[PDB]
Amino acid sequence: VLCDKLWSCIQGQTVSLYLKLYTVIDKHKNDIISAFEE
Amino acid sequence: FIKNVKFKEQLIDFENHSVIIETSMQNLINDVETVIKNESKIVKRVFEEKATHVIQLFIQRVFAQKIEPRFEVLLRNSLSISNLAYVRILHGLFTLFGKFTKSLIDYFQLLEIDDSNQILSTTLEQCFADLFSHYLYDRSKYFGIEKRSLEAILVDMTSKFTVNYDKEINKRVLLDKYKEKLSTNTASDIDNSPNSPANYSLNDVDSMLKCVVESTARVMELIPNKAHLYILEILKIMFLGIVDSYMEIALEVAYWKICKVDINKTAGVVNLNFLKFISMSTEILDLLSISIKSIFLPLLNNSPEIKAQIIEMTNSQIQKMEILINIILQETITVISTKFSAILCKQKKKDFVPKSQELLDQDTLPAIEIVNILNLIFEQSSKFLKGKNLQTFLTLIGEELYGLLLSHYSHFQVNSIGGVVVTKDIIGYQTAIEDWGVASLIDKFATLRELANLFTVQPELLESLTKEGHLADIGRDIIQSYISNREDFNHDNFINSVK
Amino acid sequence: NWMELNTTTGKPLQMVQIFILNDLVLIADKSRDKQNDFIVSQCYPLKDVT
Amino acid sequence: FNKIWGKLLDEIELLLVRYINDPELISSNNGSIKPINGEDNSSVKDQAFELKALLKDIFPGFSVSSN
Repeated sequence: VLCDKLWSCIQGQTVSLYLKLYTVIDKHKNDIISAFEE
Repeated sequence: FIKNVKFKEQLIDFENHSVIIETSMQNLINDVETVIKNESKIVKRVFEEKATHVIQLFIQRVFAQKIEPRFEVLLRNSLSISNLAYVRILHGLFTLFGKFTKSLIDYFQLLEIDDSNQILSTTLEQCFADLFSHYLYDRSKYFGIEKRSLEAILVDMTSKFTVNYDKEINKRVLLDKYKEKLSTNTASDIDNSPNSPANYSLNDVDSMLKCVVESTARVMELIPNKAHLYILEILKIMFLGIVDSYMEIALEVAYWKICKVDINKTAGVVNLNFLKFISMSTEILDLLSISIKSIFLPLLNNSPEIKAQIIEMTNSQIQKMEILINIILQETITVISTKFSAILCKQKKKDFVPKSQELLDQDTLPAIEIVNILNLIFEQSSKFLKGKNLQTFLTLIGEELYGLLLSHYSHFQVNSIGGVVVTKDIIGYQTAIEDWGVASLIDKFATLRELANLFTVQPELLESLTKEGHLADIGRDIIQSYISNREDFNHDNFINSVK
Repeated sequence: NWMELNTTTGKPLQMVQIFILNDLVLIADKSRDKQNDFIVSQCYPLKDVT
Repeated sequence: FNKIWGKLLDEIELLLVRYINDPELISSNNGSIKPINGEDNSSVKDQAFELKALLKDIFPGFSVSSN
């Protein structure tokens, strides 16, 4: 209903959190975000 | 293929461009400059056409050799340190591209061909514009992400400036979520001075003016003629940082000092808050007003939307921030007004409801609460605080002390010799409110002094002493009944005068 | 050939041919107007040119 | 649109030319807009920030602020 914009999106883009945070990892090691993201 | 050596950073201070490193490609730019003069003389001899291919394909081989490899490597390393690092060092980096470009202008003058002195020169400047175009002005990378890292350094070095004043001296509601959310629609710290913030002490405004006017100058002179838009963008980000984060955060610092608003018998946390808001006025309002005025006079180029930065950005922060501070000087005026009014009239039933019609003519809680409330209120800071609001602090806070004289001194409800205790305690406050730091009370509390000699209407001193000059601060039919403000009115037939 | 200056900042502006006629001025940016037919005419009359 | 806000343009531009027919032959050719308070180098802008530091001691800075 609303998590599809919010959190079912996040349940459809779960790995895309760290994958989208990797977008700053070529432009301008990876433990404390990609292992223990809470 | 450098690996981003120290240091990296040592450059994020509240100043101009700073420490390491060179460039080290200005090494390579000088090497391409004397290599440029070398192949300039050589190919000047050994060719037929001149710009072809020296300016044509060997300037192309210059930037294709250097500015492709070494300068995008320099963007990779300088950006690989940080953003505002490579924003300021992008201003310095491309400023060095203008340096060596100007060395190709004088080195262009070492050449002597007119179509080469035409846009074949500006082909080298156009490949300089291509090195510009890899981090092009057409995107929000070169300006809006420069404004974003400028917001990183702006909120960083400016929001966390006045550190314990911005965060925190309150919750912070601090009458900005309380009074301005009600009227325009109390102990919070104790007790010294305007001590970073206000403002802080104009040095944070010199810090935010230093770095923010610094990078504002950097993207100003650096970027193209599309400048007044971003000048209104980052200048409105100074309307964030100064007209909102220092008129309503670092002067919500000062309104956490005006979180001692409504300070009735609470004039100790407004004994250090007169100088705090008074120096928000002085440093923040004077320094930010004249500095934003004359600095804005340079900043406006020729536009009439620049007047929308004059009126709606700047002058509506003088009218809007005038609605911020003077309404918090209206409720701070209610803090000192409720202070002297409530606290100075808070004497008990032997002074402020005295029936002592033939005795008790001395000093009491009118003098102790008038000199304590007011002379601990405004003769702590506000006597030496605002000269930035000189006739307003002194003449208007003392004019409300005259209003407080109408609440404490001309409203001291004592009888026919207790009125003489107002003529030694509220006339003992009339000169004392005129020394209490809110000190305009030498004429209207002196009107309460002659009314105090009128409020002592006994059966031998009721008619003409009440009929004196400023003893018409007692009532028109309540001259003889000047102690009708008391328990007993005027001792057996108060009202034999109006007929 | 007066390569003009941005008068406020003191930086350079674009270049301009200075065409001082008998009684009118043509401070014309001929860039990239390589003519000298319809170049950028910062123009006025000389009788009130200051 | 350049009638629908063409005429909304011009009927505005006359309307203020109504309100600046003030009783002087008002002649309406200044353009200054002052708030409540009345280079040619790289670091001269920093000298303008420090000129505001010269304004930071100027004058008091005194004004009126009451309500």
